[PDB]
Amino acid sequence: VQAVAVLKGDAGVSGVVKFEQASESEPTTVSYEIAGNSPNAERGFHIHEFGDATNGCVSAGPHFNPFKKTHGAPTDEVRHVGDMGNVKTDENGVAKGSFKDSLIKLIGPTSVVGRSVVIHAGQDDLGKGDTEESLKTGNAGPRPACGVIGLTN
Amino acid sequence: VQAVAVLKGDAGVSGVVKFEQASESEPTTVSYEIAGNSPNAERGFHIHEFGDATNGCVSAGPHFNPFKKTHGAPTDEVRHVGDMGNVKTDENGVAKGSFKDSLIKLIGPTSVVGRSVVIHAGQDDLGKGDTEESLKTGNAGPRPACGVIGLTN
Ligand SMILES: [Cu+]
Ligand SMILES: [Cu+]
Ligand SMILES: [Zn+2]
Ligand SMILES: [Zn+2]
Repeated sequence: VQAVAVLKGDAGVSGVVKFEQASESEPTTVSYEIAGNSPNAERGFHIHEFGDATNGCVSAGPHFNPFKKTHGAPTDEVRHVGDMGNVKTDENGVAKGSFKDSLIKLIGPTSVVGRSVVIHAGQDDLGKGDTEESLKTGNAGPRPACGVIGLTN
Repeated sequence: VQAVAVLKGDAGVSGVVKFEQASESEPTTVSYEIAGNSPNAERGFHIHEFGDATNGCVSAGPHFNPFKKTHGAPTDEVRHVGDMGNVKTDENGVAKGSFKDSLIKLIGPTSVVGRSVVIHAGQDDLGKGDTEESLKTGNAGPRPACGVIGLTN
């Protein structure tokens, strides 16, 4: 199965995020290319609950968290399913890369198809900040761009 | 279950299409409000296969047709699952309305979540034109606006 989200906004940030998962048990490969970010920075990157774009990136809702855990890093045992950590931007403000994740799925009851990908204007503290907020959003800040995850071939 | 698609394009057409289905067996209620169309006209309205917006509305692909039937009207027994017929625009070029459909579903193997809604620049001939094209696209023409169907609450 393949899916794709086109990130759009009014802040100069835009990009494309691709997802690929063969079977439900296999890890999903996430590949992204995002431009217009601050250069040489780390930016919060997550899958939010709703694929609702009626109110910009606001209507995307909170981080996808069907298991009701706290916010963490992708490598943490305790994390939201949608937690993809920070992407690093280069000297030209481009974030490009890929990774495999075992919690994010395109198949099954926790499928992210129809939900949203959100790139933030700030750095995700990975739930390590000493604030209640750190455990909810990672203090990643505003949402300059987002897109609904759709099916593709 | 509720889903929504925000129709965007570069042609001045934009809108919102909402979907609601309680259980898989129940009809899905489709409500729409689309502006910027030609006034007092009929415009093709369908669910296309892919929720891929990487190449405008082009990457949405063909009409969603898992059962491999020919193009028809929503009331035809032989139609594509994604065939929603024509929407009528008023004197101000606004198409607003709602209907219930039993082939379009948000639940199950034929779910349209993650696919696209496309509003056309032309009238759908409902598969009644005497052309091979009539049986594939209804000769509805260009795709001024489209959106990926995402989950909402
Ligand atoms: Cu986020
Ligand atoms: Cu169409
Ligand atoms: Zn989180
Ligand atoms: Zn059709």
